[PDB]
Amino acid sequence: SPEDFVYQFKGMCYFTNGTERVRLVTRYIYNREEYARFDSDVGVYRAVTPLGPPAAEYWNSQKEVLERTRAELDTVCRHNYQLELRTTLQRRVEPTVTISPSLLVCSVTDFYPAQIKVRWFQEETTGVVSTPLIRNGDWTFQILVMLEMRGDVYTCHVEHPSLQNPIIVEWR
Amino acid sequence: SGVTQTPKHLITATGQRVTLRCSPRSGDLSVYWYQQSLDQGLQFLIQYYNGEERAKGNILERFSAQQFPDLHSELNLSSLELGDSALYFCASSAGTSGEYEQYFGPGTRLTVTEDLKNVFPPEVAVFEPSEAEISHTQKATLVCLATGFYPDHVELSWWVNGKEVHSGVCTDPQPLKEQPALNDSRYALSSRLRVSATFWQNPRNHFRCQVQFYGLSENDEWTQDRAKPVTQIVSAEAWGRA
Amino acid sequence: AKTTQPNSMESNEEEPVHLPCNHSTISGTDYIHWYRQLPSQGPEYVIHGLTSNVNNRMASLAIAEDRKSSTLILHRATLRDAAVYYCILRDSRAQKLVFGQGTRLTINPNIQNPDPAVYQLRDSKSKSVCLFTDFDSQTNVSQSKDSDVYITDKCVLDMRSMDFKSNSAVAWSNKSDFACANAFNNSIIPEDTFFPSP
Amino acid sequence: SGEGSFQPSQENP
Amino acid sequence: VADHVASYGVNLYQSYGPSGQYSHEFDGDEEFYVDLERKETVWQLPLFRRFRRFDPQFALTNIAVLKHNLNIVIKRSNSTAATNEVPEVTVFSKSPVTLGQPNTLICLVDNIFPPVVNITWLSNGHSVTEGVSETSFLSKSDHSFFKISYLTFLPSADEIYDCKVEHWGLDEPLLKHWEP
Ligand SMILES: *[C@@H]1O[C@H](CO[C@@H]2O[C@@H](C)[C@@H](O)[C@@H](O)[C@@H]2O)[C@@H](O[C@@H]2O[C@H](CO)[C@@H](O[C@H]3O[C@H](CO)[C@@H](O[C@H]4O[C@H](CO)[C@@H](O)[C@H](O)[C@@H]4O)[C@H](O)[C@@H]3O)[C@H](O)[C@H]2NC(C)=O)[C@H](O[C@@H]2O[C@@H](C)[C@@H](O)[C@@H](O)[C@@H]2O)[C@H]1NC(C)=O
Ligand SMILES: *[C@@H]1O[C@H](CO)[C@@H](O)[C@H](O)[C@H]1NC(C)=O
Repeated sequence: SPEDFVYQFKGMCYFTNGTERVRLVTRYIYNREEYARFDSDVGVYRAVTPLGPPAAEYWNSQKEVLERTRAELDTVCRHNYQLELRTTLQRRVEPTVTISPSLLVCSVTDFYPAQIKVRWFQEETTGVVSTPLIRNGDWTFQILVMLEMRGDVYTCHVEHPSLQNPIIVEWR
Repeated sequence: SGVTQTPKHLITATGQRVTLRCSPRSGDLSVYWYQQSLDQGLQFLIQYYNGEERAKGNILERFSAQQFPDLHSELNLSSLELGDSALYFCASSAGTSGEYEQYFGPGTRLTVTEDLKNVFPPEVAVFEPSEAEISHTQKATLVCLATGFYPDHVELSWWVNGKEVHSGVCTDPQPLKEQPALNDSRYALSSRLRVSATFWQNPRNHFRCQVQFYGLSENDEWTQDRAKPVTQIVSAEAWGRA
Repeated sequence: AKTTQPNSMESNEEEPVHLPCNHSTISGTDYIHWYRQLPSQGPEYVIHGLTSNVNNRMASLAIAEDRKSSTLILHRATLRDAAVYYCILRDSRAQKLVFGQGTRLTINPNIQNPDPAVYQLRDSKSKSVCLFTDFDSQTNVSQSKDSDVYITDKCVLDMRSMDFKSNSAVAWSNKSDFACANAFNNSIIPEDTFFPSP
Repeated sequence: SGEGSFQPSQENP
Repeated sequence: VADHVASYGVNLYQSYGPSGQYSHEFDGDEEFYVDLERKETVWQLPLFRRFRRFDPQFALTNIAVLKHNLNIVIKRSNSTAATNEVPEVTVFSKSPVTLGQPNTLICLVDNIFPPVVNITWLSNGHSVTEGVSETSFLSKSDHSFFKISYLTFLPSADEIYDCKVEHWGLDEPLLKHWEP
């Protein structure tokens, strides 16, 4: 096996309740261990491994470095959220819903955002096996729900923010 | 500031190649080059960080730079044109991160000429204080005059009793043109030294105006009958008068 | 130009100066940098900021609420603070400094007891020099219209040991028609200017 | 309106 | 714990090559990456390409700092090499598979460390290159990576597919099969 030395720097933003709560966490990682970090709630660089003190102490002693990182809540986090509000947060992709026998599985594919509610109803039934929410990686999600199960018609109800009214798909 | 630059002055002919050296502050990883011309002002040329190029300005193909392992930098200006006559400033910062301020060197003053036969050392003269000034103010102003020099690469200093002085001294911000209409015109520069009348009236006091001229070097060619206008000190002195 | 500043600013020594700057096209990632350049010196960093009031050992920086303008505050500018002040927009992640025209700040010395006069000085060895001195900051020295007559701009010296400052301009010529009485004729010199009899 | 990004702090050399 | 999590961004630099990666993530998905050799920003959505802009110089400046930082910490940690992890491979379809209708096969390659992997597709044992796309090394909370490879195809009873994954953590190249 070849020798490898990996370095990672992750500048992460955490948003809660629109623009009300904003928090940033910068992570400096050697191989897989995060030796030093900066949490906006703490306000100063903190060593999180005995490999971190020479880095954390040096960055905190430099006022220009400390102030730039503190300001990164505005120059990065708050700045980019406004760019997300006009793009990503307005992305609404209607799901494709098709019922196929396998047991009748309700295939809910290619939707964004993650917020989805799928229920089988005839009245609503209890005793359904639903797979976890699958990330396709192409900015779309998929979820499959199976039920135990003459003349009666089975309806799959799907709720998503992209639709004003739910998509009703029957199986006679 | 901490940043050093060599040479301080340069006098070159059109078409020649020249190399400018710079040493950043001890610990500084990022190095920068700027050009200060009369026509374009302060212009960014290039940035180096840990030996590699990070940012480029409106730098010509004739211009090229490098950051060496000891983090020192060199700026090479080839096929020199009269328009290349400018101040070349070096700068350095702790790193490339945008919060880091830049520390600038003293700069290299480059004058590009069509012929190095245009280079002339100055003539220095000391004008003794006015008896009417001494009578009216009880102060004595000595005036120094450096004339007929090209390029305007001069450092004027006053020396009293073998000691360089700064108090009561004031020199023109820049040399003026003796022939403003003419290209490669020789320059003139003046300076004042003001002392008390009693100090000037002591005949044991010695006053010397020193003009350091930056001209041709041992690497510059010379084929003319007149003395080679080399980097030299031209002085004028005067004694206290009772 | 990304920033707009007044071309020139005049102020008295040991007095505060408020240097204004407009930058309406600023972005949320841009910093406001202030640099300066003293005569015959390399540029020097003053201060930088993002929002509101920023302070350091050298100056204060007041950035407007909309961030479209800012002010550099030099709390007590001295004769040594006479320089060109550049207001520069730079991205918080960039290093390249884009210098505009800037503001040329002139600091006026305090001439406690003005005594304007034009004196004649004789050479130590063997031209002749005329010295215009002890005039106040109100007096401005004009350039010569005569090609063979050379007149310098005003310059201020400080005799530290006597707590005394004075202004001075020098005029010289090779012409026989040149005399100290007519040397500064193109200049608006004071009425009370003393002209000694040679 | 250009994207904002975090800057890694330089290790002491 | 938040409503939205973003990485602006994931900065990666390793000694093997040497090689690096710059990307921005939002709610677990890749917005864009910067092609370090082309010095170009590549957005992962048409909406992003039309509305959003990122200067690649900032990505390249960041990798230059990471290179400096890595060489300092290598000397500090007495030259501690990366531990090779065993990756987890999951193969599935994007939409319900129907004979004749075009579909896409997703190959989730989770727990990648070091971020050096060869993800290829094999149709009936023979290699395929046409209609193959891949994501960048997407970050995880445990500072490991995951990559997702795609294969656009036409489902039939004649074609069988395999996702071939080569990694240092594996002794033999791993192969996850799929059948319509
Ligand atoms: C979610 O955020 C909103 C903020 O508004 C928006 O939220 C979403 C929808 C996005 O659009 C964002 O971009 C927006 O920001 C919260 O609502 C806000 O709640 C605060 C509660 O503090 C309230 O603040 C004022 O309350 C007091 C005056 O009315 C005042 O309290 C005291 O303050 C000092 C001490 O610091 C004291 O000395 C004084 O004497 C004073 O009594 C306080 O300082 C604030 O002025 C906001 O008015 C309110 N704004 C709006 C538009 O609603 C929301 O909070 C929740 O909802 C409100 C209505 C309250 O019920 C509150 O108690 C709830 O927490 C956030 N929700 C959650 C779940 O966090
Ligand atoms: C990828 O394939 C090449 C083929 O030459 C090989 O050299 C390299 O080591 C492979 N990478 C891994 C991680 O197996």
